[PDB]
Amino acid sequence: SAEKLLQEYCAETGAKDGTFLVRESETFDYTLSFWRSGRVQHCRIRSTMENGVMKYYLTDNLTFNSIYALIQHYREAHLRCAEFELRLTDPVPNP
Amino acid sequence: DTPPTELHFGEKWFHKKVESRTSAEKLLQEYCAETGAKDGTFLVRESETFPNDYTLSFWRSGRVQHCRIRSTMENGVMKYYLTDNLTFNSIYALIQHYREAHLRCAEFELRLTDPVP
Repeated sequence: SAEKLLQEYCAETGAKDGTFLVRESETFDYTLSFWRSGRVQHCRIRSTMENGVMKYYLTDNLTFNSIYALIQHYREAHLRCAEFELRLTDPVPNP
Repeated sequence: DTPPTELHFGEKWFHKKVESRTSAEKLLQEYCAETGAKDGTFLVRESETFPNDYTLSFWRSGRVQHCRIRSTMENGVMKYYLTDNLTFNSIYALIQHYREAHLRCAEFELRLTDPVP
């Protein structure tokens, strides 16, 4: 899987954090995957209609006309992932 | 084995027994997958990668994220944090805070760099 492709390349390249690739969703959207401290992280890229025009985003308050524009922006500003920027809730009981 | 900064706090979510990232995800799946558990369901465990550090593992509809909780001494006082923007004197306080404010993990505090060829 793409998760593995990154694994290889990054581990076998000393690739710095931030090395990514964008893949098309499975049923819905695209998924962003990047190298970060030995692990491959990911975040869903969502889309919507903003006043009749198609947009993409990682977080609701900042949309883009395309995946290109979305990536380039997060190439100049640190990532934001609305998928995982949520509030903690219930604890898991026992180990 | 729980850190001294948590001695007087009730922490159902703290599991020093879960000694693996894989183990954490299974526990979360078993407990969350078909029980209707809310997103944000979590647990705290010792880091399997970084010494002295811990890891926050939570559930988000079929997904499990892991956020490193760094712990450093600052002027003779232990500080715990996800991002060095805000620190806490206990994991307890870090948890309660993120129960009222959206998470902001360090694994996302960076810019994308190069696309794999």
